[PDB]
Amino acid sequence: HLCISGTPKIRLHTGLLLVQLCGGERWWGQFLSNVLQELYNSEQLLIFPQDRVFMLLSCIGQRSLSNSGVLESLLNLLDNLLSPLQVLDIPMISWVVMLVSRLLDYVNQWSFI
Amino acid sequence: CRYNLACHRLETLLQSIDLPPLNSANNAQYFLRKPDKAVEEDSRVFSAYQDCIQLQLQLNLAHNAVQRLK
Amino acid sequence: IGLKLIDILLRNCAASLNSPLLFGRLNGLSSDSTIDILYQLGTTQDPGTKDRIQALLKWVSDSA
Amino acid sequence: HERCISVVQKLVLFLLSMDF
Amino acid sequence: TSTRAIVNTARSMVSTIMKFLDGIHNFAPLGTITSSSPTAQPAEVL
Repeated sequence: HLCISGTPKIRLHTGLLLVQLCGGERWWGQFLSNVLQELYNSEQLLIFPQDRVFMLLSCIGQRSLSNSGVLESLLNLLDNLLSPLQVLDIPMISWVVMLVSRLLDYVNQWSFI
Repeated sequence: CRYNLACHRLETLLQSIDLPPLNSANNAQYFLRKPDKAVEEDSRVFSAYQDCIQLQLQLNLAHNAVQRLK
Repeated sequence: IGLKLIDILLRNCAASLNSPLLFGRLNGLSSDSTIDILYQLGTTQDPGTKDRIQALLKWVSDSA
Repeated sequence: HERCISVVQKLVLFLLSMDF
Repeated sequence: TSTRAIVNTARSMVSTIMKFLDGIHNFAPLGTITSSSPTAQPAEVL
C-alpha cells in the first residue's frame, strides 16, 4: 500500500520501518522475494516506479542482509526463474540478478561493474 | 476556476503520455535515450504540473484566509 | 507457416548446445511491427486467409 | 550448497544459452 | 546459426537500472601515476 504508491519519504520510511521491525523474522526473506516476484514478474500490470522501488528493495535487502533468509530466498527465486533451461522471464531474471548481484557484492576485478 | 482549468490542462497533456513497460530491449533504449518528442512532452508536463501545484497552494491559502474570516 | 508465425507472435516464439534457443524474449510482446505484421496477415486475401483468422480467434478464446 | 550448484548450473546454462 | 552464435552487446534494462543507480572520458585524473625509477619527479601534474 505504502512503498509502491507512497511518497519518497513515506516510501523510504515504510521500507526502513519494515526492516527495523520485521527484518529479523524468518519469513522476511520470503517476503522480499514474494514482493520481487509479484511486483517485477512480467505478468504484473501495476504501474509504479520500478526503479525507485527497486532501489528501495536493494537498500532493504542490504539492511537485512544479516538475515540468512534474504539471500537464500532471492537465489531460490533465481533458481526457479532459470528452471526452464534445465519459459524464461528475462526481465524478471534481470531484476532478480541485479538485486542479487548488488546484495552479494556487499557480502576488485569486478569493480568495473 | 483557474485551478480547475489548470488541472484540466494536466489531464489533457497526460492523456497523450504513454509509459512503456520495462520488459524489452526496445523499452530499455527508450529509457536510455529519451527521444526529443518524449523530452518535449516531459517539459510541457512539468510546466503544466507546476501550474497545478502553485494553484493548489493558493486555493488552500484562499480557503484558509476565507476560513479565518469566517 | 502462417499458423507458425501467428503462434510465434502471439503464443510461443521460442525455438523449435548448437541448437537455436531464442529464450531471450517474452512471448506475445507487441510493437508497431508486430501489429502491422498481424494486420497484414489478417487482411491479406488468399486461400489461407480463413485459416489464419481461425487461428487468431482461437488465440482469443484461449486467452479468455 | 546443493541449491547453489543448481542456480550456478542454470546460470552457466543461461550463459551457454545466451544468443542474440 | 549466427544468431545463435552471437550475444547482443546493445545496452538493455540492466544498463538502464545501473544508470538509475547512478565522446570518451579521461580517466587519467582519477588514476595514480608512478615510476620505477626512485629519482623521478612525481608526475601527478601530468
